[PDB]
Amino acid sequence: SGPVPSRARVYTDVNTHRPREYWDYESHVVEWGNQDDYQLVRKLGRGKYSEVFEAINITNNEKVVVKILKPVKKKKIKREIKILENLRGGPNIITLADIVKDPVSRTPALVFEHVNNTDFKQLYQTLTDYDIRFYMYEILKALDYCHSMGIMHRDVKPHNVMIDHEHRKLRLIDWGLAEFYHPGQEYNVRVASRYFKGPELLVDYQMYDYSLDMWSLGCMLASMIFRKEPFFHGHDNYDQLVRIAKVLGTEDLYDYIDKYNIELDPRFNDILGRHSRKRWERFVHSENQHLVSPEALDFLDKLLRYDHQSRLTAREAMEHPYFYTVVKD
Ligand SMILES: OC[C@H]1O[C@@H](n2cnc3c(Br)c(Br)c(Br)c(Br)c32)C[C@@H]1O
Repeated sequence: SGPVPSRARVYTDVNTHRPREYWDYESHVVEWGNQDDYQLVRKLGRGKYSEVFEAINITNNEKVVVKILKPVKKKKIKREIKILENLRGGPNIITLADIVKDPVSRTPALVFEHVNNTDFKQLYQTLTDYDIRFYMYEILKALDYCHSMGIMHRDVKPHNVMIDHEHRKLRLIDWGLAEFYHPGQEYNVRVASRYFKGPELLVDYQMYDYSLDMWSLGCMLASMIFRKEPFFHGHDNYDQLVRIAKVLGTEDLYDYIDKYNIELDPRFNDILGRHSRKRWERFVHSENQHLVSPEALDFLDKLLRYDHQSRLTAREAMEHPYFYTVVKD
């Protein structure tokens, strides 16, 4: 009785074979830099967990981004720091340049390399078929890297992908929701952002893995190739699942929860209905058809599975025919 357990089908045991220091972030000792090295220039915004600023590193006169954290648990901050340090230098992973103590907030301030980003809302409207494939491949490099390093991002979305379109450079940012994957571990389902939440989160299945990120990526791909951002545009977390079910169908949703011996919230009884699985072609029209190909639709179909175990891994995704036309570096 109770939920049937689940494991990642790749990188399952990466952390158990790393030194304890690698994943035991609660024991991490932070190496603090010199707070005087960074001059704040302008506020970029304020999120749930921090205030973000453009700044200058006065030791090299280079632009950097500074995130001054709102007060939060030392283990959560240590988790983000340890993950950033573990992944530093990896393909398309944002570089943590420094960590300093902000004397006003009395909290840590994380210092990142700057990316000359184009607002995704504006950028996505301009992406060609080739660009979408190219940047999707770049995101996959970052995801296969972090997964291979025992880490799931858990907040993949356009806002967390910074793109310098001029230099064709991409960085996956905002690792504050990321976690180490340990087989059999139950995780918080209150992660990711609504439109990018995987079915596992929406049905409260806690034993999830790297494959969560692949659902989120599929949501991004659908928004890009169909020019509809976000693709699954739910009004709340319940409606989010209904919107998904209107596309993937309710019978396969029941197959998913039945496999894992999960029950839907009874509040779905009055809102879920009965829906057939749709063919992806229904979302194609004259305004997005130039971004769609049989390869794109098959790739999307293989990312957006209810069953997290059935989704392409990041490495499998990079083997897909969709990327045959992308020039390899
Ligand atoms: O949000 C205002 C702009 O500044 C960029 N920006 C926002 N949050 C950012 C964060 Br958080 C990081 Br780390 C980096 Br690097 C950049 Br660049 C960020 C995106 C926008 O182009």
